[PDB]
Amino acid sequence: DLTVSLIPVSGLKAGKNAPSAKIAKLVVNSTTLKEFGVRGISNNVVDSTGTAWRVAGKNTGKEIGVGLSSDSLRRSDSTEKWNGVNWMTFNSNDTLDIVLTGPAQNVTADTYPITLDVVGYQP
Amino acid sequence: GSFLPNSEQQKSVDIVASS
Repeated sequence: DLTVSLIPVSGLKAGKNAPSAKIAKLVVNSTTLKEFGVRGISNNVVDSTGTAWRVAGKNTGKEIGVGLSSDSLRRSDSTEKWNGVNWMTFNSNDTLDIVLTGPAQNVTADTYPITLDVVGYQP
Repeated sequence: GSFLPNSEQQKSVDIVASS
């Protein structure tokens, strides 16, 4: 199996943010498995690979756009299919960046839940 | 290659944008 951490990056502020601003770090370790696939989980998945999606604030209901950073996407080993569903795969024993996607976003002060699905893959 | 269904984990955290 895999041991997964999802760690919030500190000192994120409301208002206009930097493009590709870091909001979380995903850590995936295994002693048995060489790779893993990762997808974001939400009501609004905005690309074919579930690597960009939208999350709603708890108190205001406002949406932000979140996903894997460009550099993290580029470190991908492959895009595989599981029951016809696209999963991007990465090397185990590595970390990835979760970021505010696209051009600079104006983030309303709130708490936003971020949920990731991770699975083991053998090439 | 192939996926390992039993190894699948959902994981979530709260991110906070503060004034």
